[PDB]
Amino acid sequence: VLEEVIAEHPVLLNRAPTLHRLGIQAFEPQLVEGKAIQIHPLVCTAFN
Amino acid sequence: EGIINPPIDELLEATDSKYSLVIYAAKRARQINAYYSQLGEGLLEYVGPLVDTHVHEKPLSIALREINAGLLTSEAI
Amino acid sequence: FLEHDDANRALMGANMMRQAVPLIKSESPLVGTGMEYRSAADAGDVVKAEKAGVVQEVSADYITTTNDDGTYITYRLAKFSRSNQGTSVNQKVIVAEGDRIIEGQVLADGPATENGEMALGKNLLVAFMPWEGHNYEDAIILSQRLVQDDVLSSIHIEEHEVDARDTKLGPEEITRDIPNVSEEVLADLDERGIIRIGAEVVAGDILVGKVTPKGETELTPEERLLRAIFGEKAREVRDTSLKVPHGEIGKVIGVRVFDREEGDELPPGVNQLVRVYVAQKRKITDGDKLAGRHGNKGVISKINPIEDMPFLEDGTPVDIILNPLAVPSRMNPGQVLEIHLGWLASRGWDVSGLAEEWAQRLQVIGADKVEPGTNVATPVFDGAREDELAGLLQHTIPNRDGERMVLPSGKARLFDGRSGEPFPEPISVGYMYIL
Amino acid sequence: LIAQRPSLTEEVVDEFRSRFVIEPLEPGFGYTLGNSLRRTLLSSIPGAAVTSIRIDGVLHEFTTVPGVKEDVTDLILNIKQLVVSSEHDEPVVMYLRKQGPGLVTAADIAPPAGVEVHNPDLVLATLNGKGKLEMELTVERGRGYVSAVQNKQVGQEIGRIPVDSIYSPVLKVTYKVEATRVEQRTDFDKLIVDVETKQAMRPRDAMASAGKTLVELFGLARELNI
Amino acid sequence: MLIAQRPSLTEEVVDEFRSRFVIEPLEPGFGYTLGNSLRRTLLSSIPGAAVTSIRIDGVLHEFTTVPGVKEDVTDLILNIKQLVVSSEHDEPVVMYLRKQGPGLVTAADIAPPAGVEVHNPDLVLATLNGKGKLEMELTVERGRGYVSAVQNKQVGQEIGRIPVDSIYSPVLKVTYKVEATRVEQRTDFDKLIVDVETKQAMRPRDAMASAGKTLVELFGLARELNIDAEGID
Amino acid sequence: VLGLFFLTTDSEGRSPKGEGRAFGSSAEAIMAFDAGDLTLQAKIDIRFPVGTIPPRGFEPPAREEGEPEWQQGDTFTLKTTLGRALFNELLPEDYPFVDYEVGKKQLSEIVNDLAERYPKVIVAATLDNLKAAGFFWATRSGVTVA
Repeated sequence: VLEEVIAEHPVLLNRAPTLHRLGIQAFEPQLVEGKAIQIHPLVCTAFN
Repeated sequence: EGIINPPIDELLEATDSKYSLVIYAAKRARQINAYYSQLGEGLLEYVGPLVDTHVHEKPLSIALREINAGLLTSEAI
Repeated sequence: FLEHDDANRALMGANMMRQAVPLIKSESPLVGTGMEYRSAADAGDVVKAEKAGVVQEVSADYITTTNDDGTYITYRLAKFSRSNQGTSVNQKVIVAEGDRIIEGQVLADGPATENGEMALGKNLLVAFMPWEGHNYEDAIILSQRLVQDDVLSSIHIEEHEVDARDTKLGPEEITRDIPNVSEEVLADLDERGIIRIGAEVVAGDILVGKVTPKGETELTPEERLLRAIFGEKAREVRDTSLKVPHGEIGKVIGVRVFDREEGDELPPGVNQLVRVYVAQKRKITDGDKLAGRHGNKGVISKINPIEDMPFLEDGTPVDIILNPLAVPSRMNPGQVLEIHLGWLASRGWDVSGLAEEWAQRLQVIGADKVEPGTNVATPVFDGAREDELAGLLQHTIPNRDGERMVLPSGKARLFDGRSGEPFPEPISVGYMYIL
Repeated sequence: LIAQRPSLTEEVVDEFRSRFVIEPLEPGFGYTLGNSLRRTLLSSIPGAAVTSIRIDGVLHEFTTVPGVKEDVTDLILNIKQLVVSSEHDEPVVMYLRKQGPGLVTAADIAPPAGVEVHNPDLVLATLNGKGKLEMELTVERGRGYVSAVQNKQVGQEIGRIPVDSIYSPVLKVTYKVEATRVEQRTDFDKLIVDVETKQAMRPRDAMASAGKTLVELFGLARELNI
Repeated sequence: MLIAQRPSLTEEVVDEFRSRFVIEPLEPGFGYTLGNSLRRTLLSSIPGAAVTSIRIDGVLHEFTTVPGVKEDVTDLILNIKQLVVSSEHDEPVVMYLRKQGPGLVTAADIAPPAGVEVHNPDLVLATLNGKGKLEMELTVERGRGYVSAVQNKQVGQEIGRIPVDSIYSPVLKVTYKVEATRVEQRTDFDKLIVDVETKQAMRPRDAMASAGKTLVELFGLARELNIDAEGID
Repeated sequence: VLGLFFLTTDSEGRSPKGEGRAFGSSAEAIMAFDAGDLTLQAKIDIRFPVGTIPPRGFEPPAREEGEPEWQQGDTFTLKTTLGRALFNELLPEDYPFVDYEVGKKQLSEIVNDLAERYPKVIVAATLDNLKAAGFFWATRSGVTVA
């Protein structure tokens, strides 16, 4: 049910310093094993 | 089948602004959610999804689909 | 190879190394400063002998030693007792039955130690190459071999306790008859309301049962009606029992109970106190921070199967990949020297009558004929010179069939495990100590 | 233009290591073949391994069995590298029992009919004169690796303790290529794969099972079309 | 022990020559074995026919110019190697093309010999200004996979003749990508997507059928070591 | 960016074996590369089917014919490297060809150009393709330290 429901529901990822307005960025959630947030390396540098 | 599935530029040119688009889509999504939660009163003023709908859905996706199709219109008071 | 690292990266490497947790089976670094033995023995975790005698009874719990004078002393080794930060302090036993001992010699190994030598981590086979982006921005890729073979796994013992305190309304009871509960929840509880030893627990499980003496209950109309329908008596005693914190797993290992009425002394008010030890074996997983010695650190990004690892000409899959983009910019080229020297340590070397300057230096030092696998020591400022490494790489022992898998340059042939096709150029490879 | 079908030839370099050569492969074809064969040979082979054990007077893996210098967790580690061969598709119990001082070894472990240990020389632990070791082990058959977390299936039996299990009996594989002597521009390469395996099974049968898996996969691929 | 969900090859067509194939959930880690072996064999093992040398009237190997044609020699070599031919003689076969007058000489105007078929008469080979004077003979030979051009002394035998690169493989390219899928609450399932782009001569699905068979034989070559069973279906 | 720099770079990056030849299409060039005769860094003549926009500076030059020709959107051979062809194939078809070493500054330039002249979705898809190709070719690049 969780995999069914998260779809089409944005989530705002956010890093602590949030220097510039690109610190907070919405994303499509997605279930994934492990216990660590997977993120896309393209948007990593925006967070610094 | 994704958040970016409805492209944005057509919506921008349809509504001519960006914040106007989000507020307008939000009003429509509120209406369709409230309609799906009618559960029997059948108020005449309410209107359901104009475009086809899945068995499970998020109302905002439907609202955005309606805007992209363009049949929906808005008029400021 | 400290001298080669920038001061900043040395700072990070030395500050990091005060956090490495002990592992199930600690191994001394293949390459490391010769001072680790003193750093191990001087600390008070290792259990050394105060007499020169013959061991008489060697065992897991305790070891008995006997001096020529006649005095018998039995060292009691701690076993899986929680530390301040919540990690095991398991101690191994190294001495055989009848071995002769000398004063101060190390009898029992400690957490993160090996034969009395320091061991804060294991030594993995590292190869420097970007790999599909899973090790982008310094992050780490390691085999499933480390998960499979228990190479990087650490015990963790958590301890949380409750008190049966006497309040104004009445005393709290540590009991099995918890109110307003199902039957199967209190399945592994002991007679007085204590979880049995060894009962694997999960989030929400009941550890020790406790019930409030009483509360002034004014039943609501809905509760009154429901109780009337189902004929259940809502009782003054209310459940407040300790439960496993959310997101926690483990096998209980030991429970302690302190009772007021018994001779044991407790603070005022608390009639009874109960502490439970939940111990688990955390395996190296995604997100679990990993790092080397020279301030190179990263989170695991993915744990490939052993097959997908780019393997060597003789099939040995590289246990861990590391971004090379790090080492130039961060100005810690010590780790490359460390990798090469570790590769040299793993495969021994023979140097006799070579009549070379480096050969003469090694012959006079005495480190000329070294067998495979023996640890090698490079003091923090008298470390191996680069000429020595070059020559030793030229003269490594043939590992199989008569060929050395590493080229003179210090790089080797890497066959990509996934596409299969050999990587276009040789790749640096060796042994690095990862914590 | 020339048609030459692949042909396999075998040679043995050790009682558990063998080299297999396939000469008429197309150019640039040996490497991919060897890699596919290797990945499968490592991934999926039927084998047997210990999947849980039981100790008298012990309720978890953390404590220590009196009389043996090795703590239970070290015994789990040493058992994990025990290698067995099990013909029974269902779990099979094994009983280990030792009294007095000595080296308890896999050799002593009682084999049920049809379950065979293959590394008797391996040492499990050491007992003093006063010590006592008494163990029940469950041997299963499977492939790949399965962690202890999913092996746990009995809850009431507190004495039982699971262990992660490694079924695959292959140790490593190495493929090389060369050039054929036959005189054309294509320069057909001769794949040579050396397989070294644990004492569980001969490499011949190991790669036989690998070939079975791969040929079934590609038969599924081919048949479903046309 | 049985695979949880048996695979099943499926097809998706976007053009009569371009195709995509999907493999349903597969055992974890097997997505690259099958995918890369398919890429290599489907590119290489399948046999076919393509040119191996060309000969233009009244030109030398060093003389890169051809009289009577606006176009040069090199683009002509490109266009001829582009052309696809099915041959089954199993020995070198020569194909003639003689056209004069201005116009456009195309693959349609080519006259093929017996038992050799030109699939694509649409391609335009040369453009003629004034009198065409075009006379040219080429050699088709059946081959396997791919081979780079080499000198067989045909230039010494006849100065006009020159070598050319040949595409024996009927398929042009194979791009295989593996992604993850979630099945029975587990994400350890690998879906393989193989995009095959093939020339108009052969239909790609039959191409992979042949490729699959060549691999079935090649890996069944290992059965002779011993008969063994593995959980399947 | 290291991968893409490796994908698009001049000669001398290796021993440019199989340099100075003409190939019918990027597909046959990839075949030759797979066979190992060609190497990724080498100047060669590459054709382009219709729909390939040519380099912005290629627009004045064209083929030689007595009849009008429109090379802005039809076939054209070109002296480039297979890697440059792959990089351009990553970019959207409407985008003019890029034949120079890409590095980082030029990557920023072309990314800004895409962001300006193209819709957002195309930009996202192109960035994803650039990411994938860059990681793949950084892996194959064999950058190390020793």
